[PDB]
Amino acid sequence: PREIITLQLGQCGNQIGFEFWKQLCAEHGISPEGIVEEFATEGTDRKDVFFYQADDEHYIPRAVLLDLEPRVIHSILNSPYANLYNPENIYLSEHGGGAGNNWASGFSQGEKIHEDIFDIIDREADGSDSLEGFVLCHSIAGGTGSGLGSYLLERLNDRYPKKLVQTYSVFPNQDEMSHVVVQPYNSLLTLKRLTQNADCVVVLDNTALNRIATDRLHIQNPSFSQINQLVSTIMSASTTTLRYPGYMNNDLIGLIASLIPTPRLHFLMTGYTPLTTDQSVASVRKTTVLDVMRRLLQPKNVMVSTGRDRQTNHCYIAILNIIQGEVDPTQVHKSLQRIRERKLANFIPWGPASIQVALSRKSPYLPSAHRVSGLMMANHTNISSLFERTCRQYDKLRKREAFLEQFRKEDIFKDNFDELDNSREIVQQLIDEYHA
Amino acid sequence: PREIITLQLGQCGNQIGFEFWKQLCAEHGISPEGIVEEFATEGTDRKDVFFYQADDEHYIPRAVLLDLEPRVIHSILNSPYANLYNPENIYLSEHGGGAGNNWASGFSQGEKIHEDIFDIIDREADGSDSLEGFVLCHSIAGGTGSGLGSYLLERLNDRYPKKLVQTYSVFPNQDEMSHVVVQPYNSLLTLKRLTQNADCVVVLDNTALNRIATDRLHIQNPSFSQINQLVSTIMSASTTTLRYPGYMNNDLIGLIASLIPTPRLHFLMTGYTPLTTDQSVASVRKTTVLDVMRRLLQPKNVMVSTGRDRQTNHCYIAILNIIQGEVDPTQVHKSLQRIRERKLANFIPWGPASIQVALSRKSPYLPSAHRVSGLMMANHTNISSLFERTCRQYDKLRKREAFLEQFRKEDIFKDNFDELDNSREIVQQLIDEYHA
Amino acid sequence: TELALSGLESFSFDYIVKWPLSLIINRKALTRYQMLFRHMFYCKHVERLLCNVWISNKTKWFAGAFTLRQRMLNFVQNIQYYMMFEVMEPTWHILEKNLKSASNIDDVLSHHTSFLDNCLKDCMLTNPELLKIFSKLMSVCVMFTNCLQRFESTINNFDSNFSAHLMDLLDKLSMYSTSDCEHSMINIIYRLDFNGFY
Amino acid sequence: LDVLNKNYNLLEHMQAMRRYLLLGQGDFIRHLMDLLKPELVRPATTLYQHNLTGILETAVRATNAQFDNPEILKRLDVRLLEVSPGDTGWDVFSLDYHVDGPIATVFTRECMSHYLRVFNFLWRAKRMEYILTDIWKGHMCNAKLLKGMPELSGVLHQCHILASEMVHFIHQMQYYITFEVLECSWDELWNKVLKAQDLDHIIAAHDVFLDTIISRCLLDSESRALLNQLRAVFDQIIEFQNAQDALYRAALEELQQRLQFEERKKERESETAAEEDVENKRIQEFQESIPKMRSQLRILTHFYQGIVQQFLVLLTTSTDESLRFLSFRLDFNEHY
Repeated sequence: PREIITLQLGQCGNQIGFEFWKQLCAEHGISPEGIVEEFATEGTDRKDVFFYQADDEHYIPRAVLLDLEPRVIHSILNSPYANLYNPENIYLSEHGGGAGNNWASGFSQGEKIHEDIFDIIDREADGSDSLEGFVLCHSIAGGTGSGLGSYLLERLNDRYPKKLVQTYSVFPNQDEMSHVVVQPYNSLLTLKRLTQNADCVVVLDNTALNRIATDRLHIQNPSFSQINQLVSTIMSASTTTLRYPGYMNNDLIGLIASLIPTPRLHFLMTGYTPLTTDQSVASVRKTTVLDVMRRLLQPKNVMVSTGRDRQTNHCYIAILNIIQGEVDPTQVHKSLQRIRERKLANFIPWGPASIQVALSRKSPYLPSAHRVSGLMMANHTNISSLFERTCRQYDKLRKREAFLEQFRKEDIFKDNFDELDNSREIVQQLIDEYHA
Repeated sequence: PREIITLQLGQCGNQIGFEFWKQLCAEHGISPEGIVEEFATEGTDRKDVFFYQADDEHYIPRAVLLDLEPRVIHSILNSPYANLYNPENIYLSEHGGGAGNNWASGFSQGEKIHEDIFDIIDREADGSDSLEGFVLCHSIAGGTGSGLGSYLLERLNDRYPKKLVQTYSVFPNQDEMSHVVVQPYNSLLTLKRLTQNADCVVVLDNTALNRIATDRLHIQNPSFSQINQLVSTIMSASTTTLRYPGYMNNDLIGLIASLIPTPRLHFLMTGYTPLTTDQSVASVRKTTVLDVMRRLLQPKNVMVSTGRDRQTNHCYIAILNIIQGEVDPTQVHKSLQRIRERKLANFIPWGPASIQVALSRKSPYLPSAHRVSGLMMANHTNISSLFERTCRQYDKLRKREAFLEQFRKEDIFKDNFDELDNSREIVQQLIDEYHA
Repeated sequence: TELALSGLESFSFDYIVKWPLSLIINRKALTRYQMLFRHMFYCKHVERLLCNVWISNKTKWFAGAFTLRQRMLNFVQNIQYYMMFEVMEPTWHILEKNLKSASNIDDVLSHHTSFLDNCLKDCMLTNPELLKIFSKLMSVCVMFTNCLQRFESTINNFDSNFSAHLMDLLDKLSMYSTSDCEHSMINIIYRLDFNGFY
Repeated sequence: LDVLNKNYNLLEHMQAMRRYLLLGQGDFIRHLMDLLKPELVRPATTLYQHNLTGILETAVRATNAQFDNPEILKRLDVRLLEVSPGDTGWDVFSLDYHVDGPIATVFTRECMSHYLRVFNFLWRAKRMEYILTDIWKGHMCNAKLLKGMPELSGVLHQCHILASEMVHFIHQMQYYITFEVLECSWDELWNKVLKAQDLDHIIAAHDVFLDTIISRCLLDSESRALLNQLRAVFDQIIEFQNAQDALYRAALEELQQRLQFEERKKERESETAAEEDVENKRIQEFQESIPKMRSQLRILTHFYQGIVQQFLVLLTTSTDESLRFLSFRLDFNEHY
């Protein structure tokens, strides 16, 4: 019916998808090894849209996880949520990889394991006779997720041409350049494949993570154990129309169709306010829907590093405001009434704009059926500031003679560096041209 | 909506803003790590005007704290109110700074950390699509708060031109000149930026603090632990129309608009009477509002060192008298009846004057819903006596050959000393000219 | 009553109420409420735009242009606190007598409707020519926004225009001093003799 | 109210009919309408009935594992018209809620006869949502396969913008007019039936319910200005669709012969003037078919500009009912 195959790949893409499947059992009322609660069918009306359909009421995840590093998968099998995963769909015990840290490693390893990489991931494709598409849950940081992920964006474009492609990709961190220095090279090589060899992306910045991780979360030493908490909730938040029973844009080709203006303009800004557990003691007094979307357009919950004074000459075109759970829908048109009076979104002068609001009932659970949740999927034309940030860090590195002799020994014979530079400037010029 | 970003900066500006946020939880009925009381929404009708809006009913403070000295921030994390602060909005653990004691240190450090200082403080700007403005909660004493604070008064004037700027700045102490000697230099350099690169200030004298700290408080050895008690109450007192539900001048651009006569005349005199805890046993007999504003215009609660015999040729133009909590509003027009009979405020002979009184209900708390509170925001033209005090201590120091060779080695090539002297005399001449 | 609005908008609020609560808050009483909401929103509508213009200007002929605005703003901040306060003290007095007396329902109905007639007469204060000076006050708001879009002869045209409503303010103050010594006029004298000692 | 709850659950059938004829739940009707489309593209025949009951029973099984327990699938059937077999076939299919005994006490002949009228507009609303889903996937299908030609790169680019103007304007209008009438009527009837205590007040709340909603959905004697513009956008949305794959197909097949002729260039060296003449013929057919798609686009956007202007004025004239609510909504969509 609407079966999606997630493509978890890389050192960071496997960990953000590990707790994504772990989030799904707590809201479906199911255990990874059994069914102890009856809340799975009376409370939740649809479960076989991301999981594989049941053979013994065991909803297998439709997931594949490949990585060169064996460290990310050795921290999985000792956890009690790995018995839900199957040891025959992806790998058996003692799976390995390369050495290995290179973008050209996984780019060259795709055609030497070409027979095996297109054998076991295609067995899940013909399980349903109407496949939705493929989401590449991969990474941009490092050479593991960026090297091999650029290969599958090409060969799955023609072997599966009538399928939706759209990824929840995480952006790397640009604070210092000591541990990694190959960061401007492997990022722009995948970013070219994300626009012409891929339809849509969902950007997730790393410098904007610790802006939120010290905002309300109150940590002193930033660890990697907090990167899975902001990411796994908004992943399950994006499929609330798709997993839980909704009516309009209840498919993944429903939501993405109403937000993309044009190809190579698909970078969607994400926002999510409620992350604090001591808000729970004051949501008993009928906290309404009239105050939760006034702060979405206000740049506080954003996960995109952008300029603060560059929003006057930029214009919103498509903005999504997803409320979940208890909505009190007699005032949801009242919340959309107050949008035109502030004009917090700058509107495009050539065409109409749209503020789309939708709702779906959440899990039968006490932290879910009590507190209001707001998921934002914006589309603003100030996203070229990240593309100006990455390009200015790209041409400055090529004048310092950095990784021009250390990178072209394997499988690179011609200069494909300006092939990425002009196509990035094509994106940056067509964005500003789009508001005439 | 009406979100203000506080800019806590310097050795003294960070400590006066630390208990300012600590004062706000005791009156909102909230804990810095949880919500244990239900008094936050039924008693207080508005909370998201200085805090960040909630994600889990955890009202994050919209605060940034930068200082060269790491001593002020190491006395924060062991206190149990630091978990409300976030370790990703400003800094993570082990943040440092300079060596360091110079006005030219922070003035030169602003353009070498120019990329990072305009990156994470702008993430809170786009959280709300209608930003109120910026308050620079900085210091004039020392070279830490005065050196770096003069840089942000220039670059935020054009990058954010449509925002209100107004600061609660503390004046340094002029008793002896042994420990610090650079006090006339770094003060006048920031005082030029406070008039043309800044709209309004709120003056807070240091020699007038120990006038009050030995008046009713009865201390023998003056410590720095008392400087946060007079300052944090009047900060929360100034936003009682803004935090608590009021009607008129309920914004920060409401109060400051009705008091400023002209640019470069914005120095507001502050007054606050009730600071004694043994007054509580006799406020049970209906202590009225008719006696609390007779002592505001009487020079007893003032925090400005001014001349006592210089008030006959000077005239009040704008005077604010803020009552809080229990007001008994059937006699608040009766209190304003008695103002014209005494004429304790000298009125300007060229134009009208105004005695503005306003009220707002206080916190649902027993020391707050019982005792009358009076906050004064005066504007009197005897404020040039401080400007005559600072200028006479400025030209006397330049004839003693003090810090003319020890100050111009770094980033100073021309004599900008008379650039501060004439602009200060422009303020002092236009004040006396303003009453024709 | 038989008067019209003082702007362009036909906007107002109406409260929906049914039996037996319609016996005490009447549909005729909603029309008495509908007149006071139009007056109080319009001077609040003025206070918003004027305050925004002042903040924009904040962010000599320009010192005199700030001098007319601060004089006119402090005039309109004081008068509208007076309207807010001297509505509010009949509000606490009308609250207390429903607590002091209440033993009949047609009494507390007629107690409430006689209160709205006091509020209606306080907003029928702008009947003969005051609604013309509030619109002449509004035409020099929009004439000052026509030069907000332009950034001096324009400033002395404003000094001529801001002295024009000053002489009409004393005309409205002269109209405030004329009746047979009734209480609402005595109310409007001490509030405007408050405006006299300034 | 004991008799209502002990057997033949009447209040539950009031909610169960909203998921099918009012289309309150989408995962049912979308897993229908995916499978239902390969039968509706052809004209209806005399064998049209026997397979759609099997298309029905497979699709209510693929979405349910617990809906076998109530008696709802036996009280819902399919409804076809007497229309001649020379039609498109899309307008024949409709679902109806069947009644047999005491459920037919609260449901008369006059109730489901109006439910056929509320279904046909809402089926056509979901018809426009799913055939335009096909052309949106058709935007992303042909564009990935034609990369290699520098002319046709910017040719599809402005076509995708002017198609997106019709996509976003249909979306913020069609999603909002049905969800609002869903909102005012679900919260009017379902909360009232358990606070009134009768049989005749259950139906008195019901027989005012089911004619409030259709008068806000489609049908009124004064609503002739409504459907005349909602059908003028309903045939323009077909005219915009069939002209696209009349020109996308001409854009894609002509590029397939270009790539296989490139493969013949390397094999002739391992195993020429006329070969250049056939390439110049390809470029000329590439040249002709670009203003062929342009000129049809200039005719299409002039029709859509005439539709969007006529949709405003012809919605603002009827006789003083809740049309001030309807005239509030369409100017909010085009400007914001």
